[PDB]
Amino acid sequence: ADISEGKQYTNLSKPVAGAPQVVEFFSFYSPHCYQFSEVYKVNSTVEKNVPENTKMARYHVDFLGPLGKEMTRAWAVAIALGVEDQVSPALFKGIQETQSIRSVDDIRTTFINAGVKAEDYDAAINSFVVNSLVSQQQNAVTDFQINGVPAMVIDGKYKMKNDGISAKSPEEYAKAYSDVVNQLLMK
Repeated sequence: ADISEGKQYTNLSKPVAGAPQVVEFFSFYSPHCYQFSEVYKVNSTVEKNVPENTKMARYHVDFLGPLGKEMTRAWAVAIALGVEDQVSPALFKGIQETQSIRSVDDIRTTFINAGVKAEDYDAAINSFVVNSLVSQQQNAVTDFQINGVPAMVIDGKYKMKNDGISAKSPEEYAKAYSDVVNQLLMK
């Protein structure tokens, strides 16, 4: 049960100070992120089983997809309006399944169809709060040296290896992944 550097996780070369304890990086364009988030519920298993009071964060990355940057801004609006759970399925579906989200306008329509008030979306998208959530995400991707998604970094020091989990099923995988995050947190 004892984890090893290079096996289940790796050390960031340049550790990040003042970082949230668990930072998730994802893309609405990524098949593996879709599976993690929506099919096999890996990140939700991690979130539900960390210690009480663990400081967590979930950021979108710019580097996949035609609308990478724009979707990072939309994710900031989701965080700002508190509608993450509300809109995430529709966004994954629209980007990857029906492939019907192809402009900034489609992104907006997806929020609206998912029950987000148009007036709130339109105000949020140009707010200081959202401006800063955008730079926060972009800067984190750089500072944490994120090259691929999904990716989870613990205490600004340790990066999960998605190919390094010991598991024979999705159910075992979710639990083991969580077990590793928790062991990393106890370092």
